[PDB]
Amino acid sequence: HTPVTVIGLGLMGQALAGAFLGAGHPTTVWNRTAGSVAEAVAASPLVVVCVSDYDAVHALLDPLDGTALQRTLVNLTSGTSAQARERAAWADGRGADYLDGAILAGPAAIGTADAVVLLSGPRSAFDPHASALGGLGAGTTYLGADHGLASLYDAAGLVMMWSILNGFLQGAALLGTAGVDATTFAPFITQGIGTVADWLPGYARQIDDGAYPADDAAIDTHLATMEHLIHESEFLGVNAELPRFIKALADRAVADGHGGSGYPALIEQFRTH
Amino acid sequence: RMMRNQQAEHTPVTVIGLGLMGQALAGAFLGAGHPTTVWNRTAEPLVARGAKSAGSVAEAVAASPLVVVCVSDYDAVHALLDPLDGTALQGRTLVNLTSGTSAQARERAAWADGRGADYLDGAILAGPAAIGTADAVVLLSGPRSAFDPHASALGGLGAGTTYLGADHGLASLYDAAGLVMMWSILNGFLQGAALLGTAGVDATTFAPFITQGIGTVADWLPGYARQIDDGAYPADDAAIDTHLATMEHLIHESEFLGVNAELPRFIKALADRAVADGHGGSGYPALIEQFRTH
Repeated sequence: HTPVTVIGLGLMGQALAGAFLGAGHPTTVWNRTAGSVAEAVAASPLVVVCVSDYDAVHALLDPLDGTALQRTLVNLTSGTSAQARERAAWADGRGADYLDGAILAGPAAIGTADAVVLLSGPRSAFDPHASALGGLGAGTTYLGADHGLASLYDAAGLVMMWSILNGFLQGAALLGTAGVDATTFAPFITQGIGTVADWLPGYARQIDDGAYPADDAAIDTHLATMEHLIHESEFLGVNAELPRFIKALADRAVADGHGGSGYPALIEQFRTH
Repeated sequence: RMMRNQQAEHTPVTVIGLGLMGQALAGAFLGAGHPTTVWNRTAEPLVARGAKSAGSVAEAVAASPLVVVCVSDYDAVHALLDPLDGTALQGRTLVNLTSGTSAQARERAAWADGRGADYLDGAILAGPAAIGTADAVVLLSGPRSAFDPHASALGGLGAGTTYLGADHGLASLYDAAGLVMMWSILNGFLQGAALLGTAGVDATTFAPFITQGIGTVADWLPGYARQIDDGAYPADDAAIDTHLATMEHLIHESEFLGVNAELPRFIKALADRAVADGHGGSGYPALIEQFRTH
């Protein structure tokens, strides 16, 4: 329906440009290895940027004439909320609408229901291009006004991801000591993940009030079991840092008199240092 | 059909220890038709439902060919069972669903054998409420000779009742894997809630997003398991090096917003070690080498 530019053609850049062409957009394109970045920007009212990091964004966009963006810039590069909030300020000083986003999917998933693409920024920047941007997948989702949100969501997703992979590896190492294969273990552990996931909405309700009922599973009672996990790990000669970390956090909660509360009282530990 | 020797009405079972979980276990055995004897430190609801209550631990043990123990820890197991006559357990099968380490399980297996008993060591991965339902998960490990003759009786605890294999240590190890994954997920959730909290997004807004993501990551595990089982860690476009920059961001983000950054640092620490052993080019599962070393 409308012209769009794509800047940066890593795997993901290509995929993004692919989806825009495949949805019938007159699509202009530019890469490191259109004549120039300025030519690419001048081509379309909607400009999408996907490059390795915000330093590259800085390097490609800062040198532009002050008039060049006076346009909606959508920055799907991964970075911190502070980086996103800076670019928002910069873009506003250059007279552009700015959305900051993050891609939580591989290039293959772009343009499909598997794609997840988070966008944050003011409705006035998003609504006019909602259709165009929906071309990247039904998982394309507008999170709200604060330009930092996509980065923060991406961070919550990443920390959870590494958390799970690390718990999986710790388990595989433990069971490995008795000769159980990782593929034998996996079906068991994926059932368990599902079960724990279903506890999260309720744990969310507890965190949103400041109320952490024990429900017969108080932090105290966790403690003995966490010690076992450590002893087990040390004794079999596998790494015990993760189980010690886990017990360290719960010790702090106990020391702040939260021993009697449910596990979600540990959110206080994750809020300080 | 099941046969008449396999009808619950005909298999007596003892339950030792009546904490929440003990009561639940006994409850299920009664509810499935088993003549159930019971014993506790502090000697009711169950005798209300038909259980026989027992004078002593020795009286309980003598009552049934299948003896189930569920108490706070292996020290209590020691305290209740060690003082028994050497004849008391001969020809009985002892199922110990107390939580403990693999070493504790393997010790009791040796002990039980010296006392002429068959021995299964298990672990319960569910709350008392789930016992006797499809939600129950009860892991058992030990020789088939000890499990098969009581498979039906034990299935009374739930369809999730599962026999893992011969080594008595397995149920403890599976329990540990499940627990470390559980704490791992909750901690990842709390870190995320703290981060998003800085911008005033509520935990309940966040949860749906994070549970979709958990599902996506879970589906990767069978493939990662195949990689670990060979010693082959292809990058598949997602090499450990690539992760690294993103892990630094997560750290900077956390420090800068003033929320705790220990977890993201821990995560980056492990990946550094892999990089330093020249695994930078491999897929994430190459980190299993880090989890294998003290």
